[PDB]
Amino acid sequence: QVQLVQSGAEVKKPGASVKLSCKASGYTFTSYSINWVRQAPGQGLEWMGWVNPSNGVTVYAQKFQGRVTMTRDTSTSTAYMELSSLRFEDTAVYYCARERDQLVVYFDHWGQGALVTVSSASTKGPSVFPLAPSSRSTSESTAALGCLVKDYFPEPVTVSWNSGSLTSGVHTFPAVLQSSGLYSLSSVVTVPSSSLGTQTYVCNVNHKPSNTKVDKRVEIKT
Amino acid sequence: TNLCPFGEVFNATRFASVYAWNRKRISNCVADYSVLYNSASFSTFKCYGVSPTKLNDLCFTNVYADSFVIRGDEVRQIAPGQTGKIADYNYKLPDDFTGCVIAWNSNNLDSKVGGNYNYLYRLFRKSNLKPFERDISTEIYQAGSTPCNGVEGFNCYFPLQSYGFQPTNGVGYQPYRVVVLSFELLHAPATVCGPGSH
Amino acid sequence: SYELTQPRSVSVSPGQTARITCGGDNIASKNVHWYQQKLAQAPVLVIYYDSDRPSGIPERFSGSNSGNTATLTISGVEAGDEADYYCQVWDSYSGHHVLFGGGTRLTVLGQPKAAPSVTLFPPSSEELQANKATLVCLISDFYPGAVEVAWKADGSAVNAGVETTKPSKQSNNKYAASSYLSLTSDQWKSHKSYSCQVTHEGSTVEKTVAPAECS
Ligand SMILES: *[C@@H]1O[C@H](CO)[C@@H](O)[C@H](O)[C@H]1NC(C)=O
Repeated sequence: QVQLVQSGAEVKKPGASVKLSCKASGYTFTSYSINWVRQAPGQGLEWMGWVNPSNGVTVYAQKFQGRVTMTRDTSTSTAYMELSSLRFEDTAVYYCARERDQLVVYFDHWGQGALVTVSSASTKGPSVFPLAPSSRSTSESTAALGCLVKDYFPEPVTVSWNSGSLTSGVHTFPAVLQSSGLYSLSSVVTVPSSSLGTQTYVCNVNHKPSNTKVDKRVEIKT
Repeated sequence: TNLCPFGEVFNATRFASVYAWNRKRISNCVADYSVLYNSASFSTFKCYGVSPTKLNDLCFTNVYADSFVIRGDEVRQIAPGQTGKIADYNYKLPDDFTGCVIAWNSNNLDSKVGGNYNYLYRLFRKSNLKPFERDISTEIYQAGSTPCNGVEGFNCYFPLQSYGFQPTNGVGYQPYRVVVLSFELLHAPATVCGPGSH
Repeated sequence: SYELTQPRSVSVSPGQTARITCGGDNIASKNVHWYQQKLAQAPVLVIYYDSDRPSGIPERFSGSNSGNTATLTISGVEAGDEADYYCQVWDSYSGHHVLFGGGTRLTVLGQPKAAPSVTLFPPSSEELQANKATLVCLISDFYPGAVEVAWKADGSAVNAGVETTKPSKQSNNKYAASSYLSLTSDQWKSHKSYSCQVTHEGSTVEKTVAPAECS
């Protein structure tokens, strides 16, 4: 049926303006209104407003009005929402949802949400280091290896192996906040030792707020 | 086994502004319509297409309850084919409405001394409302030919008005609570039934 | 403005019947809907018009609404269903508001007691050239939280540069965590060998690495 694809999790400084996109697939774009809902970390859901793709009617909540601007683009079947005069308490995950019913408001499908964090700037890309399989991994039938991202700004970061192809036996761990105030995490994969040399494993790391893509090839150190 | 929650719709303590009327879908229960007209307290109880007392012998795929508040003189605009401020711009009934309209004076509740200006109603719109259509937008109306580059200004007006509900008001302007019950039969099994459907 | 009342959290044994309430003044007058937000993901609609399920939602989900409470009932709950649940209504009464609830943290005290899987990784050569040395200790698929982790240099307890994440579930509905030990490139080679020691439910397992490997 229906999907709502959002924009990247931009991350900006206080007082700035951040604009997010949301494109709908499958259904007649103008038939259903598009609502925006944000989520403060570890807290509940806040309704932000909605915009009607049919006519461009924009309705906002009392709190965010005067800062939020919702717009539509039917030629691309895409809505957008713009939030200006950001403060720290605006650090939240912003989803777009489809208003199935106009009289009784309720939401069919949701965007995956984009994380907008408002802190004292200093966005950084990650440090990427490979983890070669050990000699106790080559003795096992299944060896273990992976990538390690280090000291990037508190952000979302994505690690996919062979650009989202190898998935069986991969664990991507929670990002840890070092005492330095930087995030770091590790992405591990268990692969049979019979294919350590035959197959090449490359991990792709992507950090949208810093706009950094890294393709790191994991070797076995001779 | 659970009967339809009409008691909590009328006896509800809070009602919505007419341009922001609330609709609830009633399904999967037995509605005892008698208790409505047994409560012979309503100033308006008018049924179209369906006999109120025989409603208890009726079955529907879905019922819809629309709740809001208006000033009593405007009550008569809650009817099919009616024309006026509320009918054109707030809440429009189709010319084939099969259902009931119930209203009762709530001056003691929704008229607070010094005014209860919370309850609003729409004043303009670019087109008259389609049946069962709700509009709660707040775009600044353009009566003037020139485009409204101004939130407020000459020929650019804020399109909402406040009901000045005060306890000493005229009765014609006293607040009245309004419920519209519409009966929709759909090509699917009925879900709301009267008690006498046996 | 008018607002919805949800409990903090409700916890049940597997296969029991979980009930999450939603409180509001004559909340029966409006239609409520329930959304499941699984752990750290996009939310998805489970219940709409107070009873109906979207095609795909299992039948053990069932809603109701009357008086001052709407209730979501999940019969035969499993560990997968463990998530957050939000009841949302439309309230144009209070100035065009789409009102949500405070959420509720459903929790299943899962019977499985899973012993953890732990892998230790010495710092890579490339990191060493960056004048850093970090040891990575990865633990996964353990059901009770593994509160006890430790690092030992040459069999001596060390806490210099130890970071450890809060245990967190995974797709397995079991718990995972990670611990990083920070060291300069010197001390990594100087000490005989380092070890990550992990205890859980009173059971201890450790993994040891040494810098002399493939050097
Ligand atoms: C609620 O509706 C009316 C008016 O509030 C009240 O008299 C009655 O006790 C309740 N039950 C019904 C008729 O729905």
